[PDB]
Amino acid sequence: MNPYERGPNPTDALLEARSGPFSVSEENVSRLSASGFGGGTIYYPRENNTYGAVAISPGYTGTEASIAWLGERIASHGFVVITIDTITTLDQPDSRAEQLNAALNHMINRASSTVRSRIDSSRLAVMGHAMGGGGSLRLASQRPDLKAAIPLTPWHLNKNWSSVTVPTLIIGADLDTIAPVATHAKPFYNSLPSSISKAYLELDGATHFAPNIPNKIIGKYSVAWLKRFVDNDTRYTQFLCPGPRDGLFGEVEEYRSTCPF
Repeated sequence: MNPYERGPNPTDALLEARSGPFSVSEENVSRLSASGFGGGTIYYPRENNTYGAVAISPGYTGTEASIAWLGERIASHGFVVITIDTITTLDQPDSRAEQLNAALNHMINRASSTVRSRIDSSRLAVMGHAMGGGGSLRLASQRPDLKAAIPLTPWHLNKNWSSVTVPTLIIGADLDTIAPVATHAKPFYNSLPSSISKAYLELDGATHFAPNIPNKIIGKYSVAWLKRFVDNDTRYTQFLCPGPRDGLFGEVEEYRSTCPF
């Protein structure tokens, strides 16, 4: 009925697993093949179909290796995902925004036919870690046609994101000393309009480095957000609404959403 649906009916166990049901192959994007970003890796499902497409940016001083596990894991649930390097490791968030955009266009227009034929260019998403998450917010702001945005422990000097109407899941970490949730992630979530689809999930016992370490919470709710908004897959509403519990015996420090979507 929903022809964007891919994979079997979900459970906590399948969403928390290290790998989804799709086997994954990779396309290397060399620095000189890439226009407007530093190259990276495209993870894509071997099974021929069309899928939504995600661009992910690392943070200050980092490269694609620090978010590789995430590109693999998300692709293994039926998405085409690029993990980018930036032009320099020191690029600022609003520069990372522009480079994420360039990576979306690379996947759609300049990659091999193998990749291009597997992308529904109308269903795109953006993610990023730390300054990359800042880049996520800016691009989401600039491209309200994107289907989802997921800033992970995001970092940005601009705290006002009321121009964002893309469905946005911000993931904060309670022990993050580099982008403390009080001065970044929460003000980001709070300034996003109350009228859009958004959610704030704060990890419990997690540093700035948590998105760089295979993490079953991040993987589960990142895929669920993408399934729900890139594929319009309502089989995944159950994980977002009411969402993870932040109370007694809960899995999360804090979860806040505009459920129902």
